[PDB]
Amino acid sequence: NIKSNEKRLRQNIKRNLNNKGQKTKLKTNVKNFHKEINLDNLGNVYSQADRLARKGIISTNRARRLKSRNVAVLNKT
Amino acid sequence: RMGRVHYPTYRIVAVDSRVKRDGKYIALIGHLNPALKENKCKIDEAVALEWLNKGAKPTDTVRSLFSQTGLWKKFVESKK
Amino acid sequence: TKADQEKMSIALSKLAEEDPTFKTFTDPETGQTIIAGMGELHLDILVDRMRREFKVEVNVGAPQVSFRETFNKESEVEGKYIKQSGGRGQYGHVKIRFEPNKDKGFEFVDKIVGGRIPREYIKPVQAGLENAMASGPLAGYPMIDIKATLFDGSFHEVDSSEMAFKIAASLALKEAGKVCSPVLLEPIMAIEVTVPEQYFGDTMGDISSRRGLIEGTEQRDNVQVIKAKVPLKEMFGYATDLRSFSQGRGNYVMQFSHYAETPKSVVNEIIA
Amino acid sequence: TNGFEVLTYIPGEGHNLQEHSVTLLRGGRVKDLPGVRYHIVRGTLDTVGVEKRRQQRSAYGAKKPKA
Amino acid sequence: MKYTGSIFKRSRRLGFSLLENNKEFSKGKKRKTIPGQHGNRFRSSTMSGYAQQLQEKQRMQYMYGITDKQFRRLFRLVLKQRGNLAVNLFRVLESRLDNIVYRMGFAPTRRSARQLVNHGHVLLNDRTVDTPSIILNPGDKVRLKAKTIKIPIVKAASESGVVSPFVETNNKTFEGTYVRFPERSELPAGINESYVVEWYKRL
RNA sequence: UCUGAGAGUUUGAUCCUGGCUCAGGAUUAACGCUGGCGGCAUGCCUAAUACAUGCAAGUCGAUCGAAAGUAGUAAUACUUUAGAGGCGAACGGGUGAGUAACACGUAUCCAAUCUACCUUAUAAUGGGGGAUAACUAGUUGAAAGACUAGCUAAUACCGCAUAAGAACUUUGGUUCGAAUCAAAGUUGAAAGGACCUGCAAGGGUUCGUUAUUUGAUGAGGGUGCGCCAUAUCAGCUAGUUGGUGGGGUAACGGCCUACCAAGGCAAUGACGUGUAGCUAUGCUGAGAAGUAGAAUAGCCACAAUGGGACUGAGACACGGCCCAUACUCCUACGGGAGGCAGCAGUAGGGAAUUUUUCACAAUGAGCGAAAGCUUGAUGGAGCAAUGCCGCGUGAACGAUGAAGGUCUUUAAGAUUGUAAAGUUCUUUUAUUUGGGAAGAAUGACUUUAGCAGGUAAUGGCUAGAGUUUGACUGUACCAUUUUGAAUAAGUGACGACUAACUAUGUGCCAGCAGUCGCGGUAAUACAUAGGUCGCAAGCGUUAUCCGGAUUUAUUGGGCGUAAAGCAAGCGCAGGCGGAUUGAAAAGUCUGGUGUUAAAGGCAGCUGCUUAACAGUUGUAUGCAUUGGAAAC
Repeated sequence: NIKSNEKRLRQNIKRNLNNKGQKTKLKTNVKNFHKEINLDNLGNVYSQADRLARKGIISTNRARRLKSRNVAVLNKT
Repeated sequence: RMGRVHYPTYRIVAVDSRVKRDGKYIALIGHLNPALKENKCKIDEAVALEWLNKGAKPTDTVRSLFSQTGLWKKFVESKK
Repeated sequence: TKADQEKMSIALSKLAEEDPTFKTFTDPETGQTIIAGMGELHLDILVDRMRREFKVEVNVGAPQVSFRETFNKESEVEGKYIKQSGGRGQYGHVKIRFEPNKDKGFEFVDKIVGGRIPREYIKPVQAGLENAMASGPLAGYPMIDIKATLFDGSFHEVDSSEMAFKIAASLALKEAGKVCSPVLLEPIMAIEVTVPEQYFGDTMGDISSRRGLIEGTEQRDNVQVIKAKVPLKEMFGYATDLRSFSQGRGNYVMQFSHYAETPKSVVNEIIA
Repeated sequence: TNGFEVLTYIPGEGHNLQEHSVTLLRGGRVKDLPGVRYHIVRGTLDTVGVEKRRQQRSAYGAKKPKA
Repeated sequence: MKYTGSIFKRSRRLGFSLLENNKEFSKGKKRKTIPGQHGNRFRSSTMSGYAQQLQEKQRMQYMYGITDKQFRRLFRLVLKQRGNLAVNLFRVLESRLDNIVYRMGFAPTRRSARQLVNHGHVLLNDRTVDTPSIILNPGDKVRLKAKTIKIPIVKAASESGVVSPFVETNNKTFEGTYVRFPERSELPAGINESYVVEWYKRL
């Protein structure tokens, strides 16, 4: 029948918690940038989100879209 | 196998290792009859090069047969 | 229920195929399951193994059996067939004195000396009586080995279709048959019971209550194997009565003796 | 067992049908009665046949011609 | 029937014979009327084109000991190639093994040839043959499996028969060779083959 | 070379309109009688109803700690998995209830899409920290287990730094709604394992990690045309319609949201209702076409019912997760366990469609370097006259017709019938004795020699020999292999429709039948007897679609009296239209190109003793681009 499905049943939960943590810090950086627009916040967002885009949590397409939408308001000054 | 019971058949067919037997594929390279083996096989000798040049290496059970025909010698020229 | 009977038959064929401990009989009287039991517990096991597994609702019935018939020798009957039908003339006038016999079987007697009826019209209506000897005038009880003597008859020269003859044959036979007040003929059997001659009182009393002839014993020089004349109409309950009276120590065997004349206490039960 | 309930004609010499019997119904037509377009094919779960008819034995279910 | 076991009745009803004539040897009356008992003045009840077409069909089929469904199969294979199919049907029918076996003078009757072949008494192309349903090809021989060459019937009937002009044989070694296709004007026949062609409407 | 069969029936008779049946093939087929044999093919059409039990996808120790064993004071060589971690479980396998709609089929575009793993080259494989399972300990219990503290390891996790190239924004090259190419700012990489040469030195070799660059693969997305019926379904619709800003999807988009604005589709049939898996195709027809969409193959659909979400490149997942609902099972009643429309199998239904089977030998898949392991995919076996096909129940001599039936009913004679009695020959099959192959030279393993960027070597590739893998099978086949015709016939009809006739019984009765209709004292039409014919190991019986059938007529029909011209008229839209010239060519005609899968129809060839079959060689309408022709 099946012998190792519970392995994946318990494997993903901790990985999912880690990915939730990464997503939460990403959203925190995005909110910090949204509070006021300046170069340092965008650089922090880059440095803390490119690592997330490296791995399989958020695809690079969404990362590119997010940074383009941020640099738009950055250039709207 | 395909064909007839106690008289098997397997066409040498270009396909990628994704689906089952007798389904979607790309090209029809040829055929081999194991019911009478005398070092002979239906091979186009040209299209198989195109099949090999786009990945999707053939079934593992035909490597000796292709070496007998003389396809590996001209295929390994890329890695030379 | 009929579907209940169908699924019961389907289950009992398999049960007989799997556990041979009883037989099954189906007679053309009305359609009844004559089953082989060992007390009431056997049939309780039957119904339990049927309803708990096959999901069947069923209620057992009472033993239903028939009796033969023989009525008084009449004098004359008046069979008339009057109707304008069939695209022609339909007629028939039959007068038969009907005589039952117990020596031989059926035989037809022609007392039409003057030839007022054609010979070619006799053989069918003969068969009509032979086709009416299966159903009497009361309920259809078997009329067996009865003689017919056509005393008088008349027909129409260009009319009186042949079938009407036999059609009339059952008609008049009913009317006088109602008057004849027939007496029954019960199947009398012999019961051989081996007994250690220590519980014979209950057995003998039950046999006497079952309308039998007992005035002593006949022993096989060490054990008494009594033979008793019995009517079939009450022996079914008598089976378990004897079983319980002797604590199941004495069994018997059933054999077909013959058919014997019935008393009035049987014929008063012929109809409701 | 389905919804509609219909008439049928009994073929063969004699019959074995008194009442309340399960049997096999087959398509057909008889040109003597109104609306009777069914045949009770003999040699079924309950009804027996015209034991004799050796000329026609596929219908009127009967055994082989007598040895 | 593949093995009727009674051919004289068919011969008397049809007035024909597989051989020239040997089915009337005066063992009693020699009557060319129909067998059975139906009156010697009656002929039939329906004599339309259907009746004669069927009569010729049965004649041709029972002259070869073949079943009707295999005949229809043969007709279906005949429809593959085209030409003069009227004589082509005869040519293909004669290509059956037992037909040429008689044409070789091996055995007088196709039934005897079938009995010989089925029991494994014939060799062809170094393979044992047990059926006469072989489509013979031009340029093929037939051996006799010399173990079974000791059959008295074939030895006696080798010389006392007639050899067809489209076949050859070295009867001394009892091996024959197919030369060419048979012809209508060289074999004894008077069958209206057009009736045979028209009758079968399955195709 | 190829493309079309009729007949019967309403009337005293005849013609005509019109209807019905028979003469034809066939299946996911059944029933009754039977009954040798092989190959091939096929086997829930109904209840997407429940389902007992076992089996249905696992793998990696040459990834890691922990734990046992064989022998060895210790180191160790090997087999294992409870666990962590990695890959794969998203495939393969079935089932057709919903879905009448870009779902399918078809040609296409993604200036809107990801593509791990396979192919190509390349920047490279730097350095630390903290972790937790198993285990140890304590409660609870019948196990079940769970809960609570302690210790550990990596290719698990999280940081530190370096980047060709990428990503992001400014400047300049640059395009048939967007994209090329330069300089700059910004920013993000990991992880080792096995082996060899070396005393250590380092280096190399194999797997593999990370950023790339390549194609290919697979999936997604919208449109053209085609693709059931119904008018006894007239209006349907409100995220419905559109602009702006934001969010979000893998990307594009009322996909979602805030404001604003009010159409879209329809009589050319929306919308509602009924039915339905679509396609290649099976069958029939010469064809236009009709019918059903069983195997088989592609697509979507669902996985007890309905909602969600995590996981991972790939799911909202046939046998992952949560919940609700219905159902069901166990329990020492504390609480748990479950979904055969996977394979057989059971219940029920139905008239009805298989054994609770042997192995991965061939193929594929997953992992692994490999010895290899799992494979209810698969290859087989078996049942099932379910179909197709070959194949038998012998063959040759042998009467004025053996006996006898039957008939002639009147005998004289015919018939059964060369069939038999009898003679000869022979053993497919049968029974016995032996030999007994192919399907597999496929993959590795080991010894040889060579090749390659290369070295001191070891590893990858090719050539050679040996080891072996066969469930099937005591198969096939054959053999002074024994015996002997021996072990092997049915089923329908016999008035005409359409082939073959007589007697007896039966008296509008029993009874027949697809049609005409027979039977009221002679039935060729009932029952039966003899004989005969039509098929055949099958024969007939009913149901389905087709042909017959121009009986829905484009092919290929009509509207005076047989059904049918509206009661007449005005007319919207539609359809159809005077002559000459021009232009392009909207169709059409006609080329090239790419697309109409495989299997299948059709033609040739080849091996199955041979046909059945299988394989192969070609062929097949339609679509779009492109150039000609301008008669319509």
